[PDB]
Amino acid sequence: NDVFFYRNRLGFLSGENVIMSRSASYFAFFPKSVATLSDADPIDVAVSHPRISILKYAVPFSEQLLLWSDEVQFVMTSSGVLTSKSIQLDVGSEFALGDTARPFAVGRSVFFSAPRGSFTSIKRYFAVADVSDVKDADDTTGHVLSY
Amino acid sequence: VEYVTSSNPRDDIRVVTVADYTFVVNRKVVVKGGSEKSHPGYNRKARALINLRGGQYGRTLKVGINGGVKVSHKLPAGNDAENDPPKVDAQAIGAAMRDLLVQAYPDFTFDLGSGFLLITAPSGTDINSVETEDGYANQLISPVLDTVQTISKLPLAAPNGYIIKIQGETNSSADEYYVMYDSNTKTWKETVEPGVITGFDVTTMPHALIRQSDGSFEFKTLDWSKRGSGNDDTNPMPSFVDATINDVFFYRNRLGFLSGENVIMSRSASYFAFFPKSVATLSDADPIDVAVSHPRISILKYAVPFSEQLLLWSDEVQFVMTSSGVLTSKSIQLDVGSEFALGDTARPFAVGRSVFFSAPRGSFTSIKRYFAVADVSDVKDADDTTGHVLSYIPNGVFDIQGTGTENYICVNSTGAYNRIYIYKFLFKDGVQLQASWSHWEFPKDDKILASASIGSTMFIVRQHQGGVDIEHLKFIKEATDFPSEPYRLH
Amino acid sequence: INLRGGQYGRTLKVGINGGVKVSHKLPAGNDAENDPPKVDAQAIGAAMRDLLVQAYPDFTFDLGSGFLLITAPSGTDINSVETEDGYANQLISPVLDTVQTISKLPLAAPNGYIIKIQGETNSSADEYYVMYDSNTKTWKETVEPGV
Repeated sequence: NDVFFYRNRLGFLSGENVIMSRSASYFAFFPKSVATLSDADPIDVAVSHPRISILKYAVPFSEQLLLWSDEVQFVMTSSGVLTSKSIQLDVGSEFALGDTARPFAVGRSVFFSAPRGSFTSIKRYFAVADVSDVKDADDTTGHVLSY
Repeated sequence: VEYVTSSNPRDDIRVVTVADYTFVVNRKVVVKGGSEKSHPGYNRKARALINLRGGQYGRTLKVGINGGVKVSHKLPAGNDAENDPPKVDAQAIGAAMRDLLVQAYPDFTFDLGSGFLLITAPSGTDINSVETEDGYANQLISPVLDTVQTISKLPLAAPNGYIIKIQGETNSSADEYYVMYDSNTKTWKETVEPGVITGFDVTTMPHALIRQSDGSFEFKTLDWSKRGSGNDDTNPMPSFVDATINDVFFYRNRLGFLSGENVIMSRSASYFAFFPKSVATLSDADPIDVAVSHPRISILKYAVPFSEQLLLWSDEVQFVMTSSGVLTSKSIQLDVGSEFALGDTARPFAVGRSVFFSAPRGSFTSIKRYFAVADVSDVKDADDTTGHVLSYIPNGVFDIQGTGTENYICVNSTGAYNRIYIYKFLFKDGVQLQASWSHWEFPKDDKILASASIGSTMFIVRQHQGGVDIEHLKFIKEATDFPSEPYRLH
Repeated sequence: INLRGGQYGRTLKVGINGGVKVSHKLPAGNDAENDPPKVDAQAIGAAMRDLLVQAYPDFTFDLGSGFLLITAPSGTDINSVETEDGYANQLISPVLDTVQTISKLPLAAPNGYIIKIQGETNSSADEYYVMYDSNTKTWKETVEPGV
């Protein structure tokens, strides 16, 4: 579904799995040897939620990486050096969106669409100031609800 | 269909869809163990082995069984030059010992192998001890029955299918494991102690529902793993053996179950294995099992992910789960977060950054909202939404639905089967701007069985006197349902 | 079949697939002009080849520099080889496709031979495959055939 770049590693998206290649080298998805385990090996994990989701877009924002689905939004992080044993994915928000237009980024905000009954709405994705690690969404077409 | 037979299908059956399966759980059946054993027909007190390794000159050897009489055999000197060297070979020594031992004990059975001598016990008799004598420091003839101290003491060869136990060094800290021998490749491999139960009773464990290509459905069971390790005390059975399961969740690439006051997770990257690979060496991909208790007494019932955390809820206490580094079986922590009370008849619903749950009272129910305070770090509060209206919703709530594009919540109940209560809200910059309570109404003698929403549509199932009907309800604007209408008829 | 060393007053026996077993007896040390030349490994290998030729007329035998090679005819699979020696398996030892540890590797082999190393029981490791080079007399990791 998509291609992205992160931590000097190429990656793909498919189903509910995140796949990353080896370090430095970009066109290799197989470990060098089985006898000895190294710290530069391909990574493969899985994520699932009861609402059922399929990953469709990858967006970098605010010194982090975000993976978006049609009902849930995930956050990727790690504890120390990023290896196959220390990668974490978790849930951050539960908004709704559509899958026909790529999100656009300007300044410190992200704009995305959200279809409705017979019209469309445009929302803005920002970060609350006083508080840390709190993402919020706001609606810009509040007054003009049928345009 | 026998796993799904009950009397109250509303508080017994649960449905969860994780991975690529649809799980069905009936929280009334009690799990039971299997009825299959380990290696069939392998007596541990019937055979013995004596190693053969080299020889010397002018030595004497003696062998005794069960503290009985001892035979004797003397090696020659080196005075001769053409007969002494051939007599020191191990095979000749073994043959001579067999010939001597045959007469002494006329009840056993002796056989010669490729560097070993085999002794067979007759019928109902158990070999308990063997004593041997040699001139050197036990480096010519040494007996072994079922146990060795280290790996280096293993015999050179043995008949196929032999089993030996390794105790290990005294100073070091380790475990006990069992090893079997192969004849074709002449190697050793880890196995399981004989006389141990391995498996679960499949027909008392969560089933699954799958869809084929033609559109039909099927109901089947699941294939769990089996034991591949030592004995009971080293590798005990999991906790959920004589209890009931309540919920199924997913976290950190590991499947999880809930039962009693215990949390159980499987191995990494494997969703159907609850047993470690080996006892000889530890690893960081082994199943986890812990326990939690509070003086107020509680039973875990629901698991809810929220705000990059996982929360476990009971009827009086709420817990928070975290870890210090890489999540292992020795680095998991559980703590106490809140003290609010709640009921156990409707699953909590999550919209935006809030969670809605019910809480019964004297004669009427109440609805609360679970959010997070902004300025403060990691504090959770609960606010009551039905504050001004306190005598509105009757008792018997059994469903909570909603939608995140129209900002409303639907609540059913058992007091009235022809009403739907609706709550409307709107948030902006962290301050609420609207809160209204009202309800709809249908004809008198009717029952509303279900009402769920997908997008901007509501599906309704109604049971009137004639039968059962299914209907739609849209939210269009400047439009008509059918093409040829003057306007939207109500 | 490995060839290494020799002694006095020892007997050797070899069998294939649980068939008949040949025998050969080493001389004693009473003489002092013919005994030493009859303990060399190469002479033992030649004698064993000569004895084995008559026993099994279908198989093919060849003598190498420190090893003896057995070739199966057409559609026949070698499944077991048994040997006998006076000492603790330090004169003649058979190997087919598997060795417990690295130190059990044969001294030499024909070019292109592949051997599988299982590993120690107590240790935690993985299974890998190794190949042999005649020109440099070394060993290198490779890939299992038929994949």
